[PDB]
Amino acid sequence: LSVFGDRSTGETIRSQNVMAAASIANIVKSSLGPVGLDKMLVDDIGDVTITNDGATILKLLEVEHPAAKVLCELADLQDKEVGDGTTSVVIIAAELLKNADELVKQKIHPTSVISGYRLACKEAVRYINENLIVNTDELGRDCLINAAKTSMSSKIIGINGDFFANMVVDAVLAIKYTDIRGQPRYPVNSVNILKAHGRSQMESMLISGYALNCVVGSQGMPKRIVNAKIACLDFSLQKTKMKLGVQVVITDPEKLDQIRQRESDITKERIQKILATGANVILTTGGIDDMCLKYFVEAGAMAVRRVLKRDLKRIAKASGATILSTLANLEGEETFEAAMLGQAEEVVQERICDDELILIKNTKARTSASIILRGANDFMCDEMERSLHDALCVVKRVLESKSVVPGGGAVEAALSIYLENYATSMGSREQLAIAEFARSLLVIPNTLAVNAAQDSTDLVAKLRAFHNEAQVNPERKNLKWIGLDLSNGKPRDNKQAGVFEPTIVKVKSLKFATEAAITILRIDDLIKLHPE
Amino acid sequence: LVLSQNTKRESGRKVQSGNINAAKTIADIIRTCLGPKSMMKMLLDPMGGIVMTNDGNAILREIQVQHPAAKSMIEISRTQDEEVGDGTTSVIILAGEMLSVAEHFLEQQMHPTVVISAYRKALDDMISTLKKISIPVDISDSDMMLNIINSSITTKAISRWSSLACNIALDAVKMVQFEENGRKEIDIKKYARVEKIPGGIIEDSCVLRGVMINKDVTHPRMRRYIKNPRIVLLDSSLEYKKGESQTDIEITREEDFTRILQMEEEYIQQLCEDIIQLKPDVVITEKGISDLAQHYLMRANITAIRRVRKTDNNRIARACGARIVSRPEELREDDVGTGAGLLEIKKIGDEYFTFITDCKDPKACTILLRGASKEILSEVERNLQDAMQVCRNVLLDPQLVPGGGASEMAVAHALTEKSKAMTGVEQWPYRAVAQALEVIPRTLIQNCGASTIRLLTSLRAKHTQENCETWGVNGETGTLVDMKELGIWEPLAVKLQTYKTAVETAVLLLRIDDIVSGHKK
Amino acid sequence: YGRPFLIIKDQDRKSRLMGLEALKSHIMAAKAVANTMRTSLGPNGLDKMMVDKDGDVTVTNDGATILSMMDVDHQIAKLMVELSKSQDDEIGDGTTGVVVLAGALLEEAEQLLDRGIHPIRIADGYEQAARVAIEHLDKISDSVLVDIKDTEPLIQTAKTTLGSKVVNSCHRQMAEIAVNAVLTVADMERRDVDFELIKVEGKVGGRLEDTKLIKGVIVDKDFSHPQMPKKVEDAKIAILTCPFEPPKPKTKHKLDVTSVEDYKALQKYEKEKFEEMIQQIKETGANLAICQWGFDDEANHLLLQNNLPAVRWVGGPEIELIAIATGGRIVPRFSELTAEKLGFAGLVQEISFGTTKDKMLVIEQCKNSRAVTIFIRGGNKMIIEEAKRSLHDALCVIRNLIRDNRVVYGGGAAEISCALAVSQEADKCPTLEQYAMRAFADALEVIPMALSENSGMNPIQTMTEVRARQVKEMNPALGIDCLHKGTNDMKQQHVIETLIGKKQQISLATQMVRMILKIDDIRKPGE
Repeated sequence: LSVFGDRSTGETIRSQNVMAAASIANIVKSSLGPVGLDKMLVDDIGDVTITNDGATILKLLEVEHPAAKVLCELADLQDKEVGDGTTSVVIIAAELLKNADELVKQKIHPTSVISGYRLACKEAVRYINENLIVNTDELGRDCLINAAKTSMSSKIIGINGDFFANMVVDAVLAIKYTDIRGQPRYPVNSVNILKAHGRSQMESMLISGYALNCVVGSQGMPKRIVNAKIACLDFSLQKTKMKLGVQVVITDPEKLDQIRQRESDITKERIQKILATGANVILTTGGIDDMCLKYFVEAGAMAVRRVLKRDLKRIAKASGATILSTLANLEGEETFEAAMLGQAEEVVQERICDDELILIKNTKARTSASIILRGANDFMCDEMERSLHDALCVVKRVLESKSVVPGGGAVEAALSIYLENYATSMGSREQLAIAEFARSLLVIPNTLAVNAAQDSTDLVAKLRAFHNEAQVNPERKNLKWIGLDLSNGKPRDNKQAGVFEPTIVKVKSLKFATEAAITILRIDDLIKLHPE
Repeated sequence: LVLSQNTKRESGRKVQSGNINAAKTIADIIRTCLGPKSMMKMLLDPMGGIVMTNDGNAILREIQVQHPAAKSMIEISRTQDEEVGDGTTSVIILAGEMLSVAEHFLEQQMHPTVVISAYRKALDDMISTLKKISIPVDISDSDMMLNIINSSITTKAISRWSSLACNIALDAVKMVQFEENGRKEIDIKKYARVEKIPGGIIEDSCVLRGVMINKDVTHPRMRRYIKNPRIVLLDSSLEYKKGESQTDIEITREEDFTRILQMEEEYIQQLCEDIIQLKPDVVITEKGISDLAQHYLMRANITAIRRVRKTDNNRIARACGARIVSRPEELREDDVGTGAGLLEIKKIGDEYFTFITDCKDPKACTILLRGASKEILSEVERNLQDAMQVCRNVLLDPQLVPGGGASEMAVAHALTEKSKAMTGVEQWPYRAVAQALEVIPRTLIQNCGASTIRLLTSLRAKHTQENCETWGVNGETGTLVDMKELGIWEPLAVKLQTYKTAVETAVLLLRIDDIVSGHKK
Repeated sequence: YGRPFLIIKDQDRKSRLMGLEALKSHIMAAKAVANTMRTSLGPNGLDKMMVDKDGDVTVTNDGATILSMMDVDHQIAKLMVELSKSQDDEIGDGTTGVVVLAGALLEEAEQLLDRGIHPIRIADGYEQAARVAIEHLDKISDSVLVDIKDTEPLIQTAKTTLGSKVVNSCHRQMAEIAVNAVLTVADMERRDVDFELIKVEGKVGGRLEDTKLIKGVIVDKDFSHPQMPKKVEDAKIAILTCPFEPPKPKTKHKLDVTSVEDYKALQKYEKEKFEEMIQQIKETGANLAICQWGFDDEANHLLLQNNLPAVRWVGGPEIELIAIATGGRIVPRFSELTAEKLGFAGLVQEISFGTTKDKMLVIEQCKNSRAVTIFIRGGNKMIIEEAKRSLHDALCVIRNLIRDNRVVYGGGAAEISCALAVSQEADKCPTLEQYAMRAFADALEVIPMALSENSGMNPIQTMTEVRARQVKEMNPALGIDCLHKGTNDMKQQHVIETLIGKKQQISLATQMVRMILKIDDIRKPGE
């Protein structure tokens, strides 16, 4: 007996949670597969957002029911883990919820359901590693093209994918990085993507270097530098304060002038000391004073203020510059060293969409990559980067994991039967959960087909048969196959079609759905509290 | 209560229809607004003023909407309008009808995605087609530009002022090329300042070899007229400024208070003689002016003006080529205002104006607009704004196209040649775009007021002939007219971005299948 | 998909409770009613006072009345309310505890539910336990069929039935009052008796002892004319319906007088008719007349003019009570009445019962009369009202006894043996109905505990001893020494009760609790 709220128990909330889950599935059931149709949200005041990726969609959507947030929470981790499967993953879990409850919906003991569900998760991944195909023998770029262009489907850019992934693969292959001395890790988000409404994506260009959402400090200052004399300095440039509390009290007036004189000369010589090196390009997250601007033009150099730290951090990495919060030395004096310079063939600010942005070309020290987006509106651009944002992610994982999975949903197509027979292995009551787990798992092709608008069961049954056929006559080198299409509305060899997906996508997915399903199923009662 | 508690949702054909309807609405409210025979529209602003302009973008720029794809289309306008200036006189209108036929296959239960694919396939064929039937041209030949300039403005009210504006546009652009990029110099439309002053006439409005300041002399004695002025651009203020580091003073003997008083005065004097040391004639600052400094500048026979916008300042710097300074002691003779053919300060009528023209090689200048009223002139500059715009684009590309629907028909049958060569389901979408293209000249006839069907059919029938590609329609006669003699000629990139933008809308819109409101965040 | 939808209007305010939580909820409600009633049982019990919506009050011990007056809102309570109403008009008191039997059973029933035990079996076993109870009960039942003319088994039974009521002040008399009343009006040839033959008449005033049954009928009417003499010795009685006025044929009828002589004859007839019936009754030889309807003031005096008192505006039922008690008839006509139809009685006399009031009329009939009235006097209106119901109820059980002349000494001995009789079966029960047995048996145990608690003694120290004696001895005649008499032989204590009373009682209770167990879900409309 609780104030400010009742409670619901048993079937009521049990059923209620299912409705919550299914709704969320129905929220996004139309945004998946090479035929996925993007979603869009009028926010509240017209700042709308078209997007097909659920994690963004889920993140941007207000939610009140708990478990829905869990799925809403769940997807973002996968977003923090994969990037797509947002096409799939949440749909998986609630369906895994859907049939699971149905067994419970009669009497079935949930923890009994969990164990096989636990068994379901471990069984599949083990067999999937028995169904994996490795890419190393395959040409690197090709499957990189494939999975990317596979990832390119269901996106705004799927038509232009060959241009895109080709751009993409070069982008990532140029952002090679040596990790722990035992890994060649490739850092996500390292490449810079800037949105520039206007020309077509055909005209969207990859930057073999770095480009800046920046502009020239001084209209008098030059605009294009064919040289590599490049300095960065976190230290901002203003006529210096006393900077803590250091009061100025005057009893001899005759010196305020020189006091006032030196207040800028400190900055001045620092500039000249910087300029004595011959660095012609300076960048500063901190503010830049016009006095420096004037000398810089008189130095003819290049100055940037107010730049985000991450980019210049990337900048130092590629050009080989040394990031400098200030000038100093291991001895008290503030000196500057040319060795701290970064190098790159040419740095220009250029006007795209009547807007001059600064570019950095071909840093000798470390390869840099940026991608310029050209599109119709801001709406098209910022969504298309998200895909492009996800686009690299899988490639990283593909680069991270020399291992691939064929696309077009063969996975569960294989999975469904293998556990179905394996269901018989247990002999408990649990395999019913397995059968439904596999039965529920069949969700994907159906989701694809309805969005592709064909007879799914017949397709799926055909899919079932071929995979079932793939589980007869163990001479499977001439009987084990994989593949399915929607564009022609018929199965194929996505292995031949190149429709491939990174393994870990499904891997973590089935795990993550398992946990959530484990979470949500165990509930039997909710208690609400009205606010104070 | 489940999902978001008062956030609506919509899905499917209703949604897609809604966008199409919203799309169809967007074009038609403008379909009359294009052509040498176009209309001209006047608008009610939120804030009391009045705007009249034919350029659709501003019209759409002043449009408040709730339907999202409509708001999407709005942004689409300004992007190309930013990008190219005109053709927005057609840009959106092209899009919607493309959509308008695009829906015609939805009830064909055809998945748009494949219909998208043809749209992608269509574009490259268009792009390739246009390049084939583009026309390179010289850039030094001024008169051709003016025709091109006039052609691009023979849609706006400055039609009667074409000759001036064509000169007005041509000269202004011609003198803008920042050559410090080697042979890759760039012009900028942010230095070609436009100045609207009431009174006078279109004919009175003219291009000035330099910049204008809407200010007056700080002191009478300074000449309002000089043959060969020498100029200093003082970014800094000309007067004493507080010690930035919150300094404080404790005097003990009597004289110091007055003494320190003289010291700032001396500091003022200190600055001036540095300036006079370089024998300037002109003192310029974006800041205020010490009258005491102003005293010595008056003593120096050196004219001073204060509190100027930075934007103009650099143009002033760009005008006389000299470079701005904030450090008087560090002033450099390299930044003398040499190259100012004349300094003058005139009276428009209740306002002093600063005349600095006849630079040796001015790269910057402002245009003085003299017309009927600012809103009239505001329309004028918008016609200028595009007028300068395509010209620079021409200076990016020497390739020209016969627009006016002639190229369009050329594209259309080219695709028709493709479509019958392109068997499959996508064929019908492909020919659809070709047929969709045809509406723009159709508009012209509606804008002209002739037999659209008969004209267009004869038009299409005319352009089935391979020998002739320049057959278009005269705006006023509404008759089939080959373009070469008519002279309505267009830069390639203009129509490029047109088609380029046009398709991007559709696919963007074509993917839309659901509605969600109430983000409350 | 997930979005709101309407199945029933006012779906917001359609609340719904299902299953065990609802089950216990009803049990919680049930116990309240039980705890409401526990105090109301037995000679040491204490009765309740109800307040009417129109501001009236009522103090009573008859739980049927208590609940009938009770305004609950919980639905199951109303089921209990009518339940008692069903029991009362079925038997009578025992209602003093009828519901108390149910809920304690329900209270413990939940204990089985707390053991997760499904109601259906719980419905099952208790009924079997119920059948067990009765066949044990009637086996050990005594009988008053074996009795001679039943003068004072009934007196004891009446004495028993009145010890629960505040009229116990002189209840011995009222015990006699009823038994005479019932025996007079009983049809032994039928084993039934209509309560209509009984005329309850209670007028406030005087002492309780002033309550007096009247072998006759009393009339809440005075004399038709004030000068008519208050007493009448002989009882040649006339019973009339046709009021003493010109007859008027109730079909639309009217005369159309025209001439003088037309006026006169009717004017002449007008009086002439009155003399006729005045002659008519006089020739009948009756001594007293009585009319249901009106009189004419004229013939009334003329009726007084011949020393033939009559009564006007007499209510229906009573007139026949007059008729049958007199053995008399009811004639609608003057002509058709003859002396044979005339009523006769021993005495009729109006009574100025009130010190300051108008009066009453009594008929002290002296022959045999299948109808009879009881006159109640006492100090308070509600006290009259309590007496009437108490008196009314005492009649029924004797009527109930008329139907079955086999009874058991009351005082809690009866059912006590049953649970023991029940319990002995519970060992040969087999399964879970085995739990069901002791449950109800344990459930049955409460009634004596109600007694001794109302007796203020240790309930359990009492019954535990009580069982063991009825365990050690085989005599099922040891109840509760309610009035603190060291003898548990309630048979000698004469606290007795009809077999049916308990027999119907618990049997009634079982079926109700069966339904009580039977329901799980409720959808209550929001008010």
